[PDB]
Amino acid sequence: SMEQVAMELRLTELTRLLRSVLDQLQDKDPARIFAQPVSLKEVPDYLDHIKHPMDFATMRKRLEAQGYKNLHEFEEDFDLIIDNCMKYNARDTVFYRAAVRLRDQGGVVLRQARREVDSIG
Ligand SMILES: CNC(=O)c1cc2cccnc2s1
Repeated sequence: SMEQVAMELRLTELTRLLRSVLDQLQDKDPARIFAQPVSLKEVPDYLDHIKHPMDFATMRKRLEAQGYKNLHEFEEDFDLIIDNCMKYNARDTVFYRAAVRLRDQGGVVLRQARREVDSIG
């Protein structure tokens, strides 16, 4: 149907917008602390603490599979990256502090993304 194609075009475009957001958010992590899953080889007990791990590579995988249906689902995953890190790591660590900075600097990007999604539809 022509309708299904139109939906696919929108989802493709949402994916295009979300890819730009993802790139902008990952740019705020030059230390690449959040680039990859927390290694279960280095942190064997990680899953005893964190029940839903997340990272930018995992987000990117879901993104290119067009697995984000709206901005809210994308934001939930971003929030997981930050919130997991701020629970697993203590307040006076490079890890916790990086998450705080990512959350603060990411808010600006996400603020405009929300306006743009509504605006463009
Ligand atoms: C977002 N990253 C993290 O939360 C952590 C990474 C590592 C690496 C070695 C030991 N502990 C940790 S905790």
